[PDB]
Amino acid sequence: LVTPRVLQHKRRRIALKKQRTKKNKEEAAEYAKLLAKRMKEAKEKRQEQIAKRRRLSSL
Amino acid sequence: PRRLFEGNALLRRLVRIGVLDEGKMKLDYILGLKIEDFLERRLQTQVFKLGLAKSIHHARV
Amino acid sequence: GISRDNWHKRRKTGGKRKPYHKKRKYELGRPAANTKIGPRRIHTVGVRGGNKKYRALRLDVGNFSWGSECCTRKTRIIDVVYNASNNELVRTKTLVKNCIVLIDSTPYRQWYESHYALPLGRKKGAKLTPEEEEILNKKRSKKIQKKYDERKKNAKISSLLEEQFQQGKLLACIASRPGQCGRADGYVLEGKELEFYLRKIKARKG
Amino acid sequence: MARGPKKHLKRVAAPKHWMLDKLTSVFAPRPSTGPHKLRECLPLIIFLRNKLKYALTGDEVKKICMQRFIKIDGKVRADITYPAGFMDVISIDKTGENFRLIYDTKGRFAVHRITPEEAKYKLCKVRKIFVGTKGIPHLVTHDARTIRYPDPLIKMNDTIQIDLETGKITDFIKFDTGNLCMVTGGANLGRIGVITNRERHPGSFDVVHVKDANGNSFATRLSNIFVIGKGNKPWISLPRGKGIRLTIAEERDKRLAAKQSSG
RNA sequence: CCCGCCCCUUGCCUCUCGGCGCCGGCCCGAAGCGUUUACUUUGAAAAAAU
RNA sequence: GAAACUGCGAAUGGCUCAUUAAAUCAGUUAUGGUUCCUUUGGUCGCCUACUUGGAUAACUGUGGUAAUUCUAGAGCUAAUACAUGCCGACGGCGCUGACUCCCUUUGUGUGGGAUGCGUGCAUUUAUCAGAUCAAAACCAACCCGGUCGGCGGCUUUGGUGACUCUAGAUAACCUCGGGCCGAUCGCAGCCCUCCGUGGCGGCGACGACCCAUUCGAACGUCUGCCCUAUCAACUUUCGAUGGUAGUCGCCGUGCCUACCAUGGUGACCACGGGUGACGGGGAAUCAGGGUUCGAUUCCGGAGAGGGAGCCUGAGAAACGGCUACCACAUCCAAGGAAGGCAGCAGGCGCGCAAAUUACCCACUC
Repeated sequence: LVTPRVLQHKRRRIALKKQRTKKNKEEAAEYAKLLAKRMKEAKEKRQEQIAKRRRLSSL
Repeated sequence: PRRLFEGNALLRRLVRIGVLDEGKMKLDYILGLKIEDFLERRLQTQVFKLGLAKSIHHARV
Repeated sequence: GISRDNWHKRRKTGGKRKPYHKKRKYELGRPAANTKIGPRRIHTVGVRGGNKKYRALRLDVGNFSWGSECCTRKTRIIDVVYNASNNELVRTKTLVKNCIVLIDSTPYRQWYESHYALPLGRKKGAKLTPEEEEILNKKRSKKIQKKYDERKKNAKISSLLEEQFQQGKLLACIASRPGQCGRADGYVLEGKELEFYLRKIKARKG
Repeated sequence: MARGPKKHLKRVAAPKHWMLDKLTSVFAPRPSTGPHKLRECLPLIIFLRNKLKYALTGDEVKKICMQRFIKIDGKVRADITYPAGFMDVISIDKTGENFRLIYDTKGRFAVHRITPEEAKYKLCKVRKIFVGTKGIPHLVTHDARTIRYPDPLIKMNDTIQIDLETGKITDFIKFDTGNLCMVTGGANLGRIGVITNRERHPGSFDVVHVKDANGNSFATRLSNIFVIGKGNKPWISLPRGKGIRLTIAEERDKRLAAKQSSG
């Protein structure tokens, strides 16, 4: 038999499920920002190789 | 390190009971120790020597 | 009951060793599945650490594949023909890993016809006329040429397959242990493998 | 007896650095299963009645834990044989005190009280990097926490500062020569010194030299090294003696020099 | 009885990638090892009680 | 709040030293060849849902046997026992292409497109990728800087000494009747185009899937052992050694089977026999070198009268679990029933030879 106490637990059951999905969103968002920032460094390595060839030649 | 640390603390203990002088205090003087010096430090001997008794036989009692 | 001990049997010098302990329960042995062809009968056996091992008796279907052109369809498993492990199993129609079996060969034709828009070898030209020519030519026209042209200058299909295809038989190789998995699965033969097992078959029997 | 796992632990095979006696009975506490290795643990009850002497019997410690004044890493634990180990913070909030578990120079877990400010984080070694499903990376630490989405430039034998409440590391060190290290395993224990050199072999272990600022060189296996902060710059408050480690001759000399054994 | 010198001196190079230099150019640490063992010397590594 | 269902444990401890000579065991190494209750940390949205289905115990009442912690028949009623199964959020992704639209007849350059099918993880199979070394010259089709003959500039998950690793892509498979994705419970609050509903929030408790971790477990490497030659050759289809494929098992492996090869070990002591031999940490004596002992408090192993088989469980070939034989021995209304002190005491017997049928969970766990 359903009482008010029962119904709260069923609302809280789904609130947590939704919250869990919301957290996996924000974490991956921030990680993508951070990941894409470094991959500066990737660019830098490529740049460095090109630069090295030119520099070596420079006489 | 074994010879230093051991010898120092050995000789310290021989000096602490006073069967050995600190005018000696070398490991060679350990071997100059003998039976009678121990027996002198016994309580019954020191009762007799520095307190009231009439014989050594009194002092033990 | 039946053991799997390593502490029975000799050592290198021909010496013997003797027990010191009774059989432990991490040494185990439960007799072979001996699965055949027939309707699915499965028994579930609980094993060590928990876990379930399905043992299948009387399989009839396996998911074979033709990975050259990457189609894999569910097909019936007709009979065993060659088993390199033992000869006796072939006579008694018993199925184990690395048998050579026969299949229906049906969905592969349907797949070919629909994708390359060209028929297979046929008995006669009146075979396809009532049905199987009304899906082999279609109202699309609208990729009569645009699609079909690259299917008209690729694909040969190998000879040794095609002569069998007409009979409705193809030679495939069981890959999976049925007694542990609970499933039969495999791949269909091609190339030099298919030449090899043909010769073994032809040597031994007709 | 070997039809399953054992549950008793004796006193006379107990890990020796908990400083137990032997005229109390046969058993000793036994660490229960948890994040730290059994040998490397200090069970809870040994900190609370065989060190600081709040309690006097084991039943008394159970009566403390039940009222939940104890925390470990900001969460509440309530066992009497919780297996806390190196780099955790205990927090009694009914005294306003915070402890840290760190190695003495004689290789045993000391009492190292600390500011509440320091007690909001701990130093965690990286041990494994593991790509899970759907291209997500992971860390794994010696306190066995799985922190998802680490930035990629952190490698193993590095160390990371973890915020007890939220995970999500604040800083990290990248393992190299000229970084300040503590020893955590091996026959050397609690010694502090800069890395100085490393050595690599193909399989079958490898070793890592260490040198301190008092001019002593010693070495230890790779997997007993732990980083504590940048070269000559600890990011933790260290217990007295500073990991230098004296010999016994010099240590004797100090006590008879101040002529002090009470105060 | 730690650097070097007569010919040798921790035998060589080759170099190339990531630091140190000095004024593009040049120099020297780390990388393969000295035919193999034993032997000897140092480290690492080891349950407690006794 | 007795009882009873349900959950968890009884696989720890305790005791003995019979078997056991490369076995056990000790030091050292390996799982990239594997399993793991539990803890800790992550993982937890492709005519019923205001909550689905029907029985069992205690209980009530009636009984049977010489006799048991036996059990029958009848009448009730539960669930985190037992058995079912929807909601929510799929605004996505891929492949067919009814077709349709624009410009160069076409081709091609183009843009859209209904109708369908597929579309989380776990499972099994197949296939693909898992890329970065050292530079240019012209001809054919071509982007951009830029032109009405071509010049300069691009394409790449993570990790180990090493993995057929990890993750990714594609095509399917599905354990059904035997993978997952909550019909569970206790503390304490709110807000309502508003009158107890519709909305939503805290603090817990419980359960479950996978990965990691902890506690281990199991196999494997190298080296180490008491006496005997009045024990010198032994081992093989009743597998001995190896090869190829399979079966079985948690996995590796002649562990097992088929087919095939003809090896393996030894005077550096094999093989066989003996042991008042459990192994080691140790103990007694001793100048140096040794000799003898180790049943017995720690660690490892083996076993519960002798043998064999097996249920339950994450874990047992369990014996204060079960089933049978053999050896013992008890009760009985003679029809049947029941048993295993090398657990603590205690008794008999054996002997040269060994304690109280005591008190108590306060300490230690």
